[PDB]
Amino acid sequence: PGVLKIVKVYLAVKRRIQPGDKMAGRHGNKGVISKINPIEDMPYDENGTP
Amino acid sequence: FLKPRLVDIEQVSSTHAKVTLEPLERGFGHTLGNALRRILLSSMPGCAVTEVEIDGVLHEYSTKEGVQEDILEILLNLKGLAVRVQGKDEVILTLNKSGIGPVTAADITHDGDVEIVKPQHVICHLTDENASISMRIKVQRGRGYVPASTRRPIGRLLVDACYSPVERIAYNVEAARVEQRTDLDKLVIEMETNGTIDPEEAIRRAATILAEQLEAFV
Repeated sequence: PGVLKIVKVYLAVKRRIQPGDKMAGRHGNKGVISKINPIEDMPYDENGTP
Repeated sequence: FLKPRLVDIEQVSSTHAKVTLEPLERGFGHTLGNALRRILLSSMPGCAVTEVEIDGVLHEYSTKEGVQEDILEILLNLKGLAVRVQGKDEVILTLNKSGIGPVTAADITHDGDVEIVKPQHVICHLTDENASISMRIKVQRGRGYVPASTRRPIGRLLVDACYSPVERIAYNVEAARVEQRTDLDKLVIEMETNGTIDPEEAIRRAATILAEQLEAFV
């Protein structure tokens, strides 16, 4: 009672991974992401896949 | 001293190859290998899409009658397009398919310079005889990973750029069979490209980047 018309506007964002976002596993291991290390600096096995 | 020279560049497949530097002296093998792997992996010119303009849709999170996938799926598929241009940086393509059947990279109207190396790449699936899809894909050169956040009409949709003609680089120093001088080793470098760069040119460009960066303290 007393309102004429209402307008609802929906906003949509696309959040990505940032240092600080908590990322946990199924078993219970939790922990925030510390640093997004570049691919070349990440450890690589013998075949080359990092 | 001995100075390595390219001797054999074989291409087992269209994507991955194997470059060989035969006459490498002791010690410099691994030193060259690690640097030429990091430089190759990180900084290498490549072409990828940056902006996509569909005919009817307005924003990313909106479906389209006639296409079996959301516009987000179409954009994600378009991100992984292997396009090699020969000339200017900004080149705009055009896709026009009308009819039931999976559209591919071949449907993209090729120009005189752009040449899609993978014509079987599926973009979207049309599921009606009275459906049509038209897009204006803008492909530009670049270097590294440039997100869409750091980088105006309502129709234009922005897709993240992933300019990287290299995916997997793995080397292995093998003891060379050069009989006169012992302890010599060869550097065998395997590079898994996406189909846009040529192994010889990529190796040479990485070496030259190393050379230019070496001119600082010399």
